[PDB]
Amino acid sequence: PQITLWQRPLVTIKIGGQLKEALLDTGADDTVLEEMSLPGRWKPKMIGGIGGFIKVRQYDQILIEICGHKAIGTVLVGPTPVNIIGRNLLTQIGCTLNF
Amino acid sequence: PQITLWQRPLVTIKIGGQLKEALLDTGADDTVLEEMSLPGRWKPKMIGGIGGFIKVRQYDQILIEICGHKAIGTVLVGPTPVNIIGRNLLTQIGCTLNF
Ligand SMILES: CC(C)=CCN([C@H]1CNC[C@@H]1N(CC=C(C)C)S(=O)(=O)c1ccc(C(N)=O)cc1)S(=O)(=O)c1ccc(C(N)=O)cc1
Ligand SMILES: [Cl-]
Ligand SMILES: [Cl-]
Repeated sequence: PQITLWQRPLVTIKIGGQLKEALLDTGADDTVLEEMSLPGRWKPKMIGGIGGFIKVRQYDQILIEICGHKAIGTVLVGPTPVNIIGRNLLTQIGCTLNF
Repeated sequence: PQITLWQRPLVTIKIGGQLKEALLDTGADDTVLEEMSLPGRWKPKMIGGIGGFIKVRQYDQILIEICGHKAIGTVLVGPTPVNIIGRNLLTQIGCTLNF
């Protein structure tokens, strides 16, 4: 699809069998979701914004479907202001910016 | 043009004819610029991201040229390490997300 930016580009994702709403964020290197349990191994990671770093859990090689497109990759879980799909998975579904 | 997401979508912008690097950020509602001395009055504002909130100066009706496309609107000035072009101006240049 083509998605315009007059509103927040929020789309439905499916992860762990659950549907969630997440923001397509080309400003985000990584994908960060609110607290949830995911199967398999994880490790602690720090990621940061303009005024400091936060702790998240890193889960690798996770299946996630974004607006119907499949991705398998790293998902961070932690206290994010909103579920964010960042470039690690935007690249997987073939997303570009166009004008 | 088409902006890939293999790397951060950094492009050249112009403000006052001065050229700067900026990130095209579909996760940002508004545009956030590195500290610079814009003239005139501004309004205090707080914006939040992972980590928390930072104080910025809001300037209205500011012209920014984005790869040759002139947008005019609100910009927020603060200690960011990188200029961020948000939806408020991305919409004006006809920018979309496509996959
Ligand atoms: C990329 C950058 C450095 C800054 C741009 N900002 C976020 C928009 N895209 C990215 C950036 N962030 C997301 C926050 C929101 C969508 C509310 S964030 O917290 O810095 C972040 C940092 C790291 C990652 C990562 N490792 O993947 C993910 C995200 S922001 O926090 O200044 C910002 C906040 C608010 C506004 C607004 N209200 O108008 C506008 C901008
Ligand atoms: Cl990944
Ligand atoms: Cl505006």
